[PDB]
Amino acid sequence: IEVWDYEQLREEYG
Amino acid sequence: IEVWDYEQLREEYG
Amino acid sequence: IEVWDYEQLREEYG
Amino acid sequence: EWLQAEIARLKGKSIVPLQQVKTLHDWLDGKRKARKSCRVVGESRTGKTVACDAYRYRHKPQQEAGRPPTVPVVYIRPHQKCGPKDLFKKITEYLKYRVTKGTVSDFRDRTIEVLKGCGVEMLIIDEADRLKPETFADVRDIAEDLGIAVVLVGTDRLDAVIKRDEQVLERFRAHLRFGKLSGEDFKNTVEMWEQMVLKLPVSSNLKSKEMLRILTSATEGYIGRLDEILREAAIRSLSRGLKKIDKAVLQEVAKEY
Amino acid sequence: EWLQAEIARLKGKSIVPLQQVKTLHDWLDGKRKARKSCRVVGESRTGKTVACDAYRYRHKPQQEAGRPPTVPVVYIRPHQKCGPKDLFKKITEYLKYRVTKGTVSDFRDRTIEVLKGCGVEMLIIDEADRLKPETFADVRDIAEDLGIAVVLVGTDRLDAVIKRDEQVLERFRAHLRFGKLSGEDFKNTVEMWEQMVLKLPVSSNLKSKEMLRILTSATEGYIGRLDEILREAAIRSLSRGLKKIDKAVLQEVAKEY
Amino acid sequence: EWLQAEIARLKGKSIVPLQQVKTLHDWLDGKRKARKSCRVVGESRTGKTVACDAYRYRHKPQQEAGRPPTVPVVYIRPHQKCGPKDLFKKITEYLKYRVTKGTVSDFRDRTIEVLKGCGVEMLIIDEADRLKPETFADVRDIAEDLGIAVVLVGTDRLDAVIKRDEQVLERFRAHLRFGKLSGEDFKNTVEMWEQMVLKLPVSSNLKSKEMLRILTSATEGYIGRLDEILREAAIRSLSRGLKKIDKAVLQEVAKEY
DNA sequence: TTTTTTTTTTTTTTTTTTT
DNA sequence: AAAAAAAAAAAAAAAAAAA
Ligand SMILES: Nc1ncnc2c1ncn2[C@@H]1O[C@H](COP(=O)(O)OP(=O)(O)NP(=O)(O)O)[C@@H](O)[C@H]1O
Ligand SMILES: Nc1ncnc2c1ncn2[C@@H]1O[C@H](COP(=O)(O)OP(=O)(O)NP(=O)(O)O)[C@@H](O)[C@H]1O
Ligand SMILES: Nc1ncnc2c1ncn2[C@@H]1O[C@H](COP(=O)(O)OP(=O)(O)NP(=O)(O)O)[C@@H](O)[C@H]1O
Ligand SMILES: [Mg+2]
Repeated sequence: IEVWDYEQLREEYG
Repeated sequence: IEVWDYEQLREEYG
Repeated sequence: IEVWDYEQLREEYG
Repeated sequence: EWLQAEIARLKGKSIVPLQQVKTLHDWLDGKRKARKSCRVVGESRTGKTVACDAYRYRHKPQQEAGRPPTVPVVYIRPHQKCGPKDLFKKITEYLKYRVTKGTVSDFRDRTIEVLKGCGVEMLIIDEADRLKPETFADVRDIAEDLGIAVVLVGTDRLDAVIKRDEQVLERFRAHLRFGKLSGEDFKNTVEMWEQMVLKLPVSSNLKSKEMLRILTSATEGYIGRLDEILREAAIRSLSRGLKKIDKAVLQEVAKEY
Repeated sequence: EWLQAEIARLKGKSIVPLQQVKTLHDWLDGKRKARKSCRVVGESRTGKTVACDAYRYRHKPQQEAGRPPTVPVVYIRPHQKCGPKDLFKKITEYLKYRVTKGTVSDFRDRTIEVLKGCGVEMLIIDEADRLKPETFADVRDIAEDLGIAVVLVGTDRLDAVIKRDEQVLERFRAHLRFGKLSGEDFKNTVEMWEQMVLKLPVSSNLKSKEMLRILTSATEGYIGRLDEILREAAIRSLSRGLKKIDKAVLQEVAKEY
Repeated sequence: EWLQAEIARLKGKSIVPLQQVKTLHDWLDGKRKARKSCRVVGESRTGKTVACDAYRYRHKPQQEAGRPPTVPVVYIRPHQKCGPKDLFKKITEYLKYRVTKGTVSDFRDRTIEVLKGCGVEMLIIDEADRLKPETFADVRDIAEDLGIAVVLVGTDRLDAVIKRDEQVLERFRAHLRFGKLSGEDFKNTVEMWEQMVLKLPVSSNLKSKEMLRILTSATEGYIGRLDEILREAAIRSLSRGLKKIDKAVLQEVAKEY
C-alpha cells in the first residue's frame, strides 16, 4: 500500500 | 396541483 | 528560448 | 442522457402549495390593505422564509414609461447585530437606488424619500431578531409615519426579545404561528410530494403504513426535513438504476441524519 | 552516514491510508456534490485533521492563463474566541487575495466577491468550537446564499455547543463519527505500520501476542498514540545499533507515557 | 578579464519570455484592435511593468519622409497626486512635441491635436492609482472622444480606488490578473533561469528537490524575488572562484532577505 | 448578589496643507 | 479666495464569565 509523505503533499501544493 | 419552480419565479422577477 | 537584453530593446528604440 | 436530465431536476428547488402557505398569503393580504403591523413566528424548519417569497413573487414591481417602479412589497434580511445605518442601506438598494456616502441622518432622510412616491405598502423583515434594540425606534417610526405595514418574521427567541420593550410589543401584538405537520396532514403531504415533486417512473407508494413509519420517525413533521430526505433518497436511488424508492435505501439515507 | 539517513526519516511525517480515512473521503465527496452541510466528530487523537488534509490535497487549485485559481475546497482553522472579523480575513487570505483595512461589512462584502467567480464548492472549518456564537449567523448565511457546503470538524464538546441553538443544530444535523481502533483492526494497523512505515532492516513482528499486549495497553486504540510510540521506539532502538524493536526498549518508551 | 566580463553581464537586466507575458500580449492586442479600455491588476512583484514594456517594444514608432511619427502605443507613468495639468504634459512629451506655457485648457486642446494625426491606438497608464480623482474625467473623455484604448495597470488598491466611482468602474470593467508562480510552473521557471539567464560554466541543477526547497521558501513564487536571489547568488559565487551555485552560498544570500 | 475585563462603534470639532 | 486629509480623541456601551 502506498504511503504519502506529508511534506511531499505540501511541497506539491497549488 | 401546480408546483412552482423556484428558479423560475426568480428569473421572472421584476 | 531567446531572451531579450533589456538595454538592447531600449537602444534599438524609435 | 436521461439519468442526468433527472438528477439535475431532483437536485433543484421548488415551492409546493400547502395550507400553511395559503393561510399566510390571505392573512398577510388582509393586513396589508388595513395597513397594520404584525409578526409571524414558528419553529426553525416549518418553511417560513419560503412562504414569504411565494407571497412576494405574486406582487411584482410595476413600471410605467417615466417614474420609478411601484413596489408594493419590500423583503429584506438583516445581518448579525444590524444597526440603524444598515437598514437604510438595504431598503434603498432593494428599491434600486444608489447609496452614497453620508451619516445616519442622511441615510434616513433618503430612505423616507425613496419609500415615498414609489408606492410601498408592506415591509417584511426576515430573521427579525438580528436587529439591535436601537433600530426598533427607526422601524416603529416608519410604521407610524408612512402607511406601511411592517411584518416581523422569526423563531421563538423573537418573542423573548420583543417582550423586553413595551413600546414594540404593542405595535406588533397580532401574530400568526407556523407549526409541525401531523396525522392526516403529514400523510397527504407525503403523497403530494411523491406525485407532485419526485415523479419517478414507477413511484414508491409512500402513504403505506411501512413507509410512513420510516418517514415519520425520520422527519418529525418538519417540512424541511421531509423534503431533504425524499430528495436525497430519490437521487441515490436513481444513481443505482432504480425506478422507485424502497425501504432499504430510504432507511440507508434516514440513518445518516 | 546510514544511521542519520534513517533517523531523519523516522522522525518525519506521513499519511497512512486507513479505513476511517477512506470512509471520510467518500462521505464528504458525496456531500460536496449535493451541496449539503454536515459535521464530523470524534475523540481527540483519532486523526481527524489529517484525514481532512488528505482530502484537501487530492483536489488542487486549478489555473488558466487569465482568471483567479479555481479552488474547490477551502480549509481553515480559527483562533480562540474567533469573531466575525476574523473569519473573513482567513477566507480571503486562503484564496490569495490581499486584505485591506475596513469594517466588518467591508470584509463581508469582499468575502462574498472572492468566494464567487473563484469556484468554491466546500468550506471545512477545523476546531469548529473555537467560534463565537455570533459568527454562526455569518456561517449559515454563506451556506444558504452560496452553493457552498460547510463542514464543521470537532470533539464532543462541539455538540454541546451546537445544541445550544436550534437554527444551527438544524443546518448541521447530519454527521460522521471517528472512533478508536480495536480487535482485528488495531492489530492489522500495527502490522501495516511496521511494514509500511518503520521498515527496519530486520523488523520486530509486532502482531505477536506478546508485543500487541504492550502496545494495546500503551495506546488504547488511538492512532495518535500508536504512531508516536512506535516511532519513538524505532529511533531509540537505532541509536543503540539495533535492527529491530524488542520488548525492553518498547516497554522502556511506553513507561514514559 | 573573464571574471569581470561575466560579472558585468549577471549584474544586468533582461526579459525572459513567460506564459504571463505571452498571455498579456495577446489579450492586450485583442483589446487594441477592438478599441476597448480595460485594466490589469496583480501583486507587487509579478512583473507587470516589464510585461508592458515587452509589449511596447514590439510596436515601434514609424516614420515617413514628412509627417510626424506614427505611434501605435503610448506608455506613461504618473507622479504622486498627479493632476490634469500633468498628464497632458507627459502625453505631449512622449510624442516628442515641445510643451509651451499656458493653462489647463491649453494643454488639453494641444494634447488632442497631437493625439490626432499621429496615429495612436493605445494608451497605457502605469501605477494608475497615483491619479487624482479629478483626472479621471479627462481620461474617460479621451477614451470616448478618440479611438484610443486606455489600459490602467496596478495593484489591488487600484480597485479600491476605482470602485469609488460608478462612471469609471464601468468604462474599465474588463480586467486581466497576474499572480504568483507555483508547482510545475515555478520549478520549470527556475530551470529556465538557470539555462537561459545564469549560464555558469558548470551550472547548479536547481530543479533538484534540495535546491527548490531553498528557493521556494526564499521567493514564495514572485518572479521579482526569484530573479534577484539567483543573480545575487551567481555573482557572489563567481567572485569566490566557483563555477556553480551551491547550497551554502544560496542559503547565505537567502538569509539576508 | 458581587468582581473583572474585553472588544466594538461613533461622531467630532481642529489643524494644516495646497492651487 | 476656496476644498481636502487626517486627527487621534475620549468616552460610551453593553456584555461575557466565575464565585
Ligand atoms: N412550501 C414548500 N414547498 C416546498 N419546499 C418547501 C416548502 N417549504 C419549505 N420547503 C423546503 O424546506 C426548506 C424551507 O426552509 P425555509 O424556508 O428555509 O424555512 P425557514 O422558514 O427558513 N426557517 P429558519 O431556520 O427559521 O429560516 C426549503 O429548503 C424548502 O425546500
Ligand atoms: N494515515 C495516517 N498516517 C500517519 N499518521 C496518521 C494517519 N492518520 C492519523 N495519523 C496520526 O494522527 C496524529 C495527528 O492526530 P490528529 O489528526 O491531530 O488528531 P485529530 O484527528 O486532529 N483530532 P485533534 O488532533 O484533536 O484535532 C498524527 O500522529 C498522525 O500520524
Ligand atoms: N519576464 C521577466 N524576465 C526576467 N526578469 C523579470 C521578468 N519580469 C520581471 N523580472 C524581474 O523581476 C522584477 C520585475 O519587477 P516589476 O516588473 O517592477 O514588478 P512589477 O511587475 O512592475 N510590479 P511593480 O514593480 O509593483 O510595479 C524586476 O526585478 C525584473 O528584473
Ligand atoms: Mg428562514
